Amino acid sequence: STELTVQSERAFQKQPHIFNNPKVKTSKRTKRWYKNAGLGFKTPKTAIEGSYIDKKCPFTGLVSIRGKILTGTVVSTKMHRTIVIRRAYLHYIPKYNRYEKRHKNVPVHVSPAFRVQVGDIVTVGQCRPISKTVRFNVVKVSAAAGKANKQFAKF
Amino acid sequence: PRAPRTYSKTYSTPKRPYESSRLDAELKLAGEFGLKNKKEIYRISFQLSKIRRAARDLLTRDEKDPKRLFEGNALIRRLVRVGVLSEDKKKLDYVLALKVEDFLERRLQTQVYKLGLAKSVHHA
Amino acid sequence: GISRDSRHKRSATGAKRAQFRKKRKFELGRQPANTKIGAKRIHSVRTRGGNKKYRALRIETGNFSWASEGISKKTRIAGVVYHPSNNELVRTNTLTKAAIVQIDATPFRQWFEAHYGQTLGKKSKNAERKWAARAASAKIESSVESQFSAGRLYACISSRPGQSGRCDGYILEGEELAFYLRRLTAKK
Amino acid sequence: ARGPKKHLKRLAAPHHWLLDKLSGCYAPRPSAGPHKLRESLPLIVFLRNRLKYALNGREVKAILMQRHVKVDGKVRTDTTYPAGFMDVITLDATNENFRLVYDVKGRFAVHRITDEEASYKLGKVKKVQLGKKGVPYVVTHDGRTIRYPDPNIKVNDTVKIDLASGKITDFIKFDAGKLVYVTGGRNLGRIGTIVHKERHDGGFDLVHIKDSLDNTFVTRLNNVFVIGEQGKPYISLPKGKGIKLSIAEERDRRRAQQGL
RNA sequence: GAUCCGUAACUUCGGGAUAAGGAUUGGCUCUAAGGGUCGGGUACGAUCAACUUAGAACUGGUACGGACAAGGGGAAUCUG
RNA sequence: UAUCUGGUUGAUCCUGCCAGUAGUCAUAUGCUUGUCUCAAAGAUUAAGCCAUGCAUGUCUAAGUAUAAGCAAUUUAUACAGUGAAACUGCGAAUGGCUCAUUAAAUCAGUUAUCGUUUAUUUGAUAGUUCCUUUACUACAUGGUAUAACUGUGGUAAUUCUAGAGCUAAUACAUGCUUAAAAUCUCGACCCUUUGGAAGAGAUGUAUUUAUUAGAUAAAAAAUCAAUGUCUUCGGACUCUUUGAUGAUUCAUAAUAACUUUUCGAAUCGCAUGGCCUUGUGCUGGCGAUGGUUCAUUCAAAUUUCUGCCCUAUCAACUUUCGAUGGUAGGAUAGUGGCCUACCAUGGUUUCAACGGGUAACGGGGAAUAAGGGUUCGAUUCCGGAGAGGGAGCCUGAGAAACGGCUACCA
RNA sequence: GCGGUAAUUCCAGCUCCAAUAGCGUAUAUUAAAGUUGUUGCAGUUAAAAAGCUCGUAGUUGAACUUUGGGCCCGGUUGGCCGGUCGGAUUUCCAACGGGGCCUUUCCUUCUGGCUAACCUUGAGUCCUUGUGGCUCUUGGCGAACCAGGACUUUUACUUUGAAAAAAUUAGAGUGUUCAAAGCAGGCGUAUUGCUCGAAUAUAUUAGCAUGGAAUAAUAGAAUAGGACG
RNA sequence: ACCCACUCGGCACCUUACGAGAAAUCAAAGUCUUUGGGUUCUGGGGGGAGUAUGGUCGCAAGGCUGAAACUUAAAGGAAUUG
RNA sequence: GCCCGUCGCUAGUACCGAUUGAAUGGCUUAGUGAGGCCUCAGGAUCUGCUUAGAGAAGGGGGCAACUCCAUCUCAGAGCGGAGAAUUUGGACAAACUUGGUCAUUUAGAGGAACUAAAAGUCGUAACAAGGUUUCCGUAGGUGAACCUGCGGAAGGAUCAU
Ligand SMILES: [Mg+2]
Ligand SMILES: [Mg+2]
Ligand SMILES: [Mg+2]
Ligand SMILES: [Mg+2]
Ligand SMILES: [Mg+2]
Ligand SMILES: [Mg+2]
Ligand SMILES: [Mg+2]
Ligand SMILES: [Mg+2]
Ligand SMILES: [Mg+2]
Ligand SMILES: [Mg+2]
Ligand SMILES: [Mg+2]
Ligand SMILES: [Mg+2]
Ligand SMILES: [Mg+2]
Ligand SMILES: [Mg+2]
Ligand SMILES: [Mg+2]
Ligand SMILES: [Mg+2]
Ligand SMILES: [Mg+2]
Ligand SMILES: [Mg+2]
Ligand SMILES: [Mg+2]
Ligand SMILES: [Mg+2]
Ligand SMILES: [Mg+2]
Ligand SMILES: [Mg+2]
Ligand SMILES: [Mg+2]
Ligand SMILES: [Mg+2]
Ligand SMILES: [Mg+2]
Ligand SMILES: [Mg+2]
Ligand SMILES: [Mg+2]
Ligand SMILES: [Mg+2]
Ligand SMILES: [Mg+2]
Ligand SMILES: [Mg+2]
Ligand SMILES: [Mg+2]
Ligand SMILES: [Mg+2]
Ligand SMILES: [Mg+2]
Ligand SMILES: [Mg+2]
Ligand SMILES: [Mg+2]
Ligand SMILES: [Mg+2]
Ligand SMILES: [Mg+2]
Ligand SMILES: [Mg+2]
Ligand SMILES: [Mg+2]
Ligand SMILES: [Mg+2]
Ligand SMILES: [Mg+2]
Ligand SMILES: [Mg+2]
Ligand SMILES: [Mg+2]
Ligand SMILES: [Mg+2]
Ligand SMILES: [Mg+2]
Ligand SMILES: [Mg+2]
Ligand SMILES: [Mg+2]
Ligand SMILES: [Mg+2]
Ligand SMILES: [Mg+2]
Repeated sequence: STELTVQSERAFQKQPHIFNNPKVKTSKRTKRWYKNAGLGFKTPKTAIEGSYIDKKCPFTGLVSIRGKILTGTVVSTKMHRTIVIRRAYLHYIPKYNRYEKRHKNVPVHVSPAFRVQVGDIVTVGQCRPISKTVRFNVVKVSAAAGKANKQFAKF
Repeated sequence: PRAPRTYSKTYSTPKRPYESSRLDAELKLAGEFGLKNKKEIYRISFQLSKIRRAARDLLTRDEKDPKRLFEGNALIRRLVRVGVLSEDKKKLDYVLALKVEDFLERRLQTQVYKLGLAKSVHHA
Repeated sequence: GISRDSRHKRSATGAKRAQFRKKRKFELGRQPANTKIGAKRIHSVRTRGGNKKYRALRIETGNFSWASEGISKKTRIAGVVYHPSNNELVRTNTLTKAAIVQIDATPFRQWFEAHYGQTLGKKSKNAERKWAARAASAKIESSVESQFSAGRLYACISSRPGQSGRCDGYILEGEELAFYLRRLTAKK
Repeated sequence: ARGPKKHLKRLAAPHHWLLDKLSGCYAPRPSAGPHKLRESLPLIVFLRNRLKYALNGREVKAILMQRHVKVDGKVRTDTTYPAGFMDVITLDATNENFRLVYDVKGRFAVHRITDEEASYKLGKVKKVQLGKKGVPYVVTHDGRTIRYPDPNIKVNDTVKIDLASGKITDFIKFDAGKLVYVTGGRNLGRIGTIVHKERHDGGFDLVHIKDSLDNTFVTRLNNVFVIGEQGKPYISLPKGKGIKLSIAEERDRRRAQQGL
């Protein structure tokens, strides 16, 4: 989430061990570090262009993606820098030889290299435990607005 | 802490307890081959019953199926070996048929008498 | 003892969870070093599988490195002026990581005026060459240089004293120094 | 459960040992060593259940303590010592040598070898890293760590070893069309030359295999062991050469020779 | 006393209720929130004047509505 | 291995249950009981209570022998055979037993550690330790303080022990050491250039911090600040070195320092031999126990995906006193509201949350045979949990241990 | 349902039946039960359609978008023959499957590495009057997958396969004297060893991997804020 | 306005019954052991009993939701003859 | 013939119910708070390092001057280590007292159902136009079945002007 203010915290936010020498005058004023997550996921430009900090970011941060890669549709963006997704699926009951609708909600971190709104399908991938609940990180967006600009005014 | 010693029971018992026809049919078989038990008939019917089951299931499979050919021939060759199954009908549509006496006829009880040596099933 | 398990602590649904098993030695926590300043006192602690940890209480000196200057010195730790986690750490001059301290500057001055032949604030033949080959880049920085007058320098603690028994850090510079300078006066 | 388990119950014992259900409760627990528990063959099984040299387990200690048996060149007094795949077992009395090598059924076979072949072995490098002081090392499947290997040597490449010294005398790259021994899966013991490999970034690379009956099959890369070039192994193969006849074929063969 | 927590049967739904049952309260030293007024072309600046409420340290022979002031409570029967 | 039969009526056809019938790795009980093999067995109720005995100890040529022990022979006047006691080391965290708790827990299949610890086995791995660096540091080897024992004792009573006197180490506590080379900082001087120099100190590994290298998405240029190698003194730099992964601040290395300074053999058994300048000089065979770092193996701890019985006469639940997320810290072996501070208002639910019940440990499986199903699994294997009930902790690689301790309750 | 004075049901004697080293009883569970019904129930009058309509959750939901035709390659059964000393492969035939092409036809895609295959042909030919046949390098196949870049509408279903403890189950082999079992054993020169074994199947939801593109969803381009260059 | 023929959608009757049902009967109660168009609701021998209890609605009367123990071999439906 | 209810006897089951009734089990407020662990102190005794004296020893190498290393022994002094009893403050937290809550049980005068049940007493409600057709809903009333009013149904005793 973020939304500016950058240095807004009590502690000074910085990327660890990335050092910008004040004696040497540079043009970007801050040396920025980033990596490529792997599994062919594009590291979004906003991560490289961005000023944000987020030590929990898969592109700019200290975590790493390994294990399960899952998708789900976004059912809540309320908590700052983290979302909740619903993953539907059909569960097979053999005796009746049919299925039933089931779902799980999976809490997952979202870097502010992404702008997410409710309804977007999103791809996530597994994490070291980030928080009490969140075990996953948002690694790509498969939707955009779900046709928001198509809601516009009278012709 | 030892591996369980496995076991199985060798007989089955008829549901209808009193069936005058089955009873008569049973006694004769005993009175012929010289058996002390209805169980000695019950046992054979159970052995025969599992054989027919195996046979039945094999038949539902497609002809020349790898499992069917392998296991089918084994069943046949086992049955033929002991002398229940005729050499002429080797193809297991007759093992599906068979019947009890074909098994009874092969007991050492009977062979010792059929060959003389006894001149009674009971002396046998 | 202190237990680090999640088996207490209601589930994400909010449900209350029954007690399963008992406190295991391996989910154990321990009490804070709450390490303070002066008169070195260190107590080792026996951790999992041999493996000493050094719990500091009362440290008077640490190893502080000037980053842009590519050196490190051992200096007295004067005090704790700022902490982001808790203010009581500052009130009580408690040493933990990320704490903002004030240290010495006399060791850092000595090396500088020896290395650059300059003397912040306000004869040998070989040395003269070195100093002349140097400077032009002796320009230091405003906010960092004006601090030597005080004979005290702002620095951040980068180590974990209740863990390693070391209190170590780096002189504050640039943007980061700016940040804490603002915080200091805008509350003071 | 409070610490390392020191016992092994029968029926919890790996099946390729071919131990019998009764006549006991426990089975020997393989000691820590060069090979993993479930994939090893303790000396007590080999000197008793395989070679029938001893009757009691107590006699297997008797044989061992006299320094008869030796593994890969050293003496190995451990009763439960975990001897694995590729290892060399040598009786100087009886003048016999052995290399532990798999069946077609996925069992360790009694396999006699020459005197000179018993002076070397093969191992698969499970990793290659950069050690302290900048010295690169390789680690093989039996736990050997060998300093200063060839730079061209990479993971999964098999390696020929001196055994009288820790040195590598040659290596074989993992390439399309190299002879391969399958260790793992239900294809364990088959020998197939490597048709082609599937990548699958993120885990478990598949490896396609064909013996020569011109039969095909697949296992995970981890379970593939390169033993050589097509038709030419670097070690002597056991009879049957990992062809895996069908149940019918075996039945035919076994009943093909009935002649007394 | 006051602040905070917590409060049953029953009921004409208005009550019962300060139900019952609990914690806290000095001194001193700090922090934060809450306002007025004037000039702005057709974001903020400058100045002055008020005890309230919450939070935090320190401190004492564990005391603090320190005198004064200030409801005992609960379950029933008869009866208006 | 796809079967029905008796009972409502005066008779009739239905509906429908009751009864019959057959099996049970299903218990009990009654009567009867000759042979072979096979062999479960205080689960159910009371994870109720326990007399007594036993169930955990352990020595190789190879840590410690002045037994005032035995044996004596056999080279042994330091020791040398055998060996009580005791010290040291290691084990007692395995095994065995039970099924009380436990309902998204455990458990199963499937995952993750780029999120950690690991005695041991196995394979690797250590020339650096002192000091202003000629009158020097024990290295041919530095220090005591204790058991057993001897002797004096206490108590009704225990695997209770006190005072006094001895003596060991692979216990305790100290502490020397070894090649060459190169790179770094200083710099006495001398002389002005384009500048170069004698010799002084620093540099094992580990610890803590900061900085740097660890390229590769296909190719070329100018300039600033430093400053490298080669001069055919305008100048050139030509070949220029690169490990792994899907992915890293990875492995690994370099710079400035840091440390009540980790480790770097004061150990043991067999043999005793070479080699001359005859010093008991200087060398030297096999293998034992150690020892730091890495790997391996035996493990462990957390961990992804999906899957539980009855219940709405449980519809809302979660933040009291963390509920859901953010930042920083603390703590842990380590991730993480695991804890704290600050901030925010989140998290779950008719696709059944939350609550309740379970005469509930989960699983491999068991019984019943047209099929679909139904019912069961305390119990030979696997996993978990416990040791009368709670909590706490010492030892250690590993225990929140109970045939360990401490406290409260019974 | 028997017994109230000739009791085919009681108490016995006699005789008879069923199972038999075993047989009865009690309790539970399963089959019989299509009396829990997915397969597979019943609801006018036997037990059972809410007084009525609206309506969210749930379940369910019309038709239509590459079909048709042509060419090629090589598999496995079965026939009529057998060439051969029980099994063999060619050509003749059907039959049922697999792959790849051209028909206006993305197969993600460029930049090389690779090529197995012919539009090739460079010579001719073992040999049946010759397109029956393959060795054979100099113009001319992409996809068969390597690896680097640049990007990709989402699912369900089905196929094959990897990964998969043993015991139990199904089941092959083997004459524990039989059998339940066990995983043994079987041959000799039985005086100094020879030797076959210790199979196979199931393992279903989920996860992984691969083939398919019917069936059933999902997304797209209408204020053009579209598509390619 | 009325007559005749057609056609949608109505309320109903008549005759049949291929078909269905235990029958009475039924153009649905048919197209069901040759058992699957979609979907909602209820019943599972008779009593006990629409009772006890809790919840909830109501001014009240009462409505909605709604058990068990125990008892019992029948209760019941359609049709035939008396 | 069948058949309904009150009333009366025997036996059994569950219900309501003064006792602000009783018991077990799981959580838990508030108050009290053991113990080990961490921590501020403590210092029985028992030594280290350093400084100086007095009495002897051993020599780096000299004719007198000159001088190092280790080790033992008593007046006295500067700056640290171990360490028992004790003890500050903490987290962890058994347990005790008094309450609350949930679940599973449970006594009770008396009240009031049902059944065994077929019969006994009183009547005749139903079954035939059951002798006032029956039945539903609602309401009021009566020893008991039941009667009566308003509106329904035919399952009526009418498929019909
Ligand atoms: Mg938030
Ligand atoms: Mg503390
Ligand atoms: Mg062992
Ligand atoms: Mg009151
Ligand atoms: Mg106060
Ligand atoms: Mg103000
Ligand atoms: Mg009165
Ligand atoms: Mg009055
Ligand atoms: Mg009757
Ligand atoms: Mg009758
Ligand atoms: Mg009559
Ligand atoms: Mg029955
Ligand atoms: Mg018990
Ligand atoms: Mg038991
Ligand atoms: Mg007990
Ligand atoms: Mg002696
Ligand atoms: Mg155990
Ligand atoms: Mg001492
Ligand atoms: Mg590289
Ligand atoms: Mg000598
Ligand atoms: Mg509701
Ligand atoms: Mg946080
Ligand atoms: Mg809130
Ligand atoms: Mg529910
Ligand atoms: Mg239980
Ligand atoms: Mg179990
Ligand atoms: Mg169960
Ligand atoms: Mg039990
Ligand atoms: Mg308790
Ligand atoms: Mg305990
Ligand atoms: Mg015990
Ligand atoms: Mg124990
Ligand atoms: Mg009579
Ligand atoms: Mg009689
Ligand atoms: Mg029977
Ligand atoms: Mg079906
Ligand atoms: Mg029915
Ligand atoms: Mg009726
Ligand atoms: Mg009805
Ligand atoms: Mg209706
Ligand atoms: Mg409704
Ligand atoms: Mg459709
Ligand atoms: Mg499959
Ligand atoms: Mg008719
Ligand atoms: Mg009382
Ligand atoms: Mg009742
Ligand atoms: Mg009448
Ligand atoms: Mg009358
Ligand atoms: Mg009447």
